[PDB]
Amino acid sequence: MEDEVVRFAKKMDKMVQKKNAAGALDLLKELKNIPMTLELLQSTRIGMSVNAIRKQSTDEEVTSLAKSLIKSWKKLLDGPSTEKDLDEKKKEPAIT
Repeated sequence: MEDEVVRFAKKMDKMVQKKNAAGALDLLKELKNIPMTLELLQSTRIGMSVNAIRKQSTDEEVTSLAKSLIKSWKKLLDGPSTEKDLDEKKKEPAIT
């Protein structure tokens, strides 16, 4: 359900805007129990929302969870070498 996933992303964005660390954590836990495909991640960049939460989060477990999510994404990509040595794209320090 892409529409449902989009709603979760929208809700996640609201949590980021409200800076609700607890809400974000609960959503992250839910994401851990709900499997996502690489295509879903590519179409829905929920990782960006998680990364945004990481920037506004000083909780180590939240940052660790975000890192785990990205590593999981890389495992799904099955090409961590290019992501790790990603230099074909310009990485911005912050996303406005």
